[PDB]
Amino acid sequence: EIVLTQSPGTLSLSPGERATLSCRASQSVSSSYLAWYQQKPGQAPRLLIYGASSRATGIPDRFSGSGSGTDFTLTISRLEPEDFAVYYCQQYGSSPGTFGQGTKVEIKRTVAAPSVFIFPPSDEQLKSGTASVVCLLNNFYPREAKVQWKVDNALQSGNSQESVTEQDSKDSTYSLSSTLTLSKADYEKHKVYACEVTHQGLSSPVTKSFNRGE
Amino acid sequence: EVQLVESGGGLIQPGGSLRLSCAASGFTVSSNYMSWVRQAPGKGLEWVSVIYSGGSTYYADSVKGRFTISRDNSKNTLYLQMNSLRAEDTAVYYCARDLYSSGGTDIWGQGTMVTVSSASTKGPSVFPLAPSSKSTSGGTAALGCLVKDYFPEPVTVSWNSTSGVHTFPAVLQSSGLYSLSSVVTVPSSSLGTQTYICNVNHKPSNTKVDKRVEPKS
Repeated sequence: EIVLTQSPGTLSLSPGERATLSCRASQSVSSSYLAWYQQKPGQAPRLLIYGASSRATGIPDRFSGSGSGTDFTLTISRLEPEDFAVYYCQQYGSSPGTFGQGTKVEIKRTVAAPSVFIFPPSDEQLKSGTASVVCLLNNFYPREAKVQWKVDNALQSGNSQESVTEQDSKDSTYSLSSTLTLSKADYEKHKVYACEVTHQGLSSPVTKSFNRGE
Repeated sequence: EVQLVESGGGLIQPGGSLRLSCAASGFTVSSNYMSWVRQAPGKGLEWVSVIYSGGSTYYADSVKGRFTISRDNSKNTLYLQMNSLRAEDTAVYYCARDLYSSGGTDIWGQGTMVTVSSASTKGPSVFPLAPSSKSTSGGTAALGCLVKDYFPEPVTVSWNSTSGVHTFPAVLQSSGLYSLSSVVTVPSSSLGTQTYICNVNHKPSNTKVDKRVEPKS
């Protein structure tokens, strides 16, 4: 089968920049029968280009394709913040058609520190025997952030899980949720619950905390 | 408009069978190359099956002999009938119209998640993430719903039946059940006045839960 190798695997660039995505074939692709697709999180792929260089109807002019033989290129001439996605190439010049493994385009922006919020467990949940404490880091960039939980000043380990949103389509920021899960009994035995956040946009780490009962 | 509207999906036990379908508008299934494509969580796109106008069918090696692609011309519908399902078949499945015998796909169905697991469906427990001073930032405040302990994916979350909303990717817990938070940023001046209700729909369990989220001191 024709193997399509996309490069780079990840590409991070700011709005207004030119983005160049490569797709190299292990053997020549006949008749420039190569397509490009954009896939946003949670959505079906969208055809951008077919025939290596033909823009599909309705696709913005910033998207263009070129190539023949074993090397094909998708260009985004001036990136827009809504252009974060995984981009796939596909050859249909030889059977079976095959897809590349995708290039993930991430949109760079200037540094933005998180706003930090904390939510104690609900009374409704505690009646069930478990306590979930949630720390929210809102609207920050870059994506890397360290979140540490402390219960009565004791660093926690193995009892938290994190999730991060997709980038905002307008301002390119992320948000992150960290959930500390404890037994009701353990929760009621301690007083101070704290989320400590380290992030490049902050001049120093920030701690957000509450005392159980409030 | 030219489109494919997909139906089917959900949880199926290993060894079981499951059928997906898609209704076409703006072209005829009988006269096109049509295919099914799948995408395992976090992975790339893989063709599953293709059918030609003249009726020939082709299959990926992984599904040959246990999946069938077919069509109903007079209903303008495409089908995928799957058998002997295994956990490695868990994926989002898309129907597609192909411009060429080997790809070039302009029309895609919206996708449906097929989860192959011996675990039972479980409906989410929905708990409020109540707004307080600890979730307030001057003129805005955050509130949410914790959507905990459900299986399989997906769950849908809406607010008041829209802006400022962040619904986080679900995390798989050690229990094998999924958990998710949905938060919205609202005017801090409305916390006492506006009713905020999260609507959680978990179709596999036919669970629909509205939870009112009220402030705490």
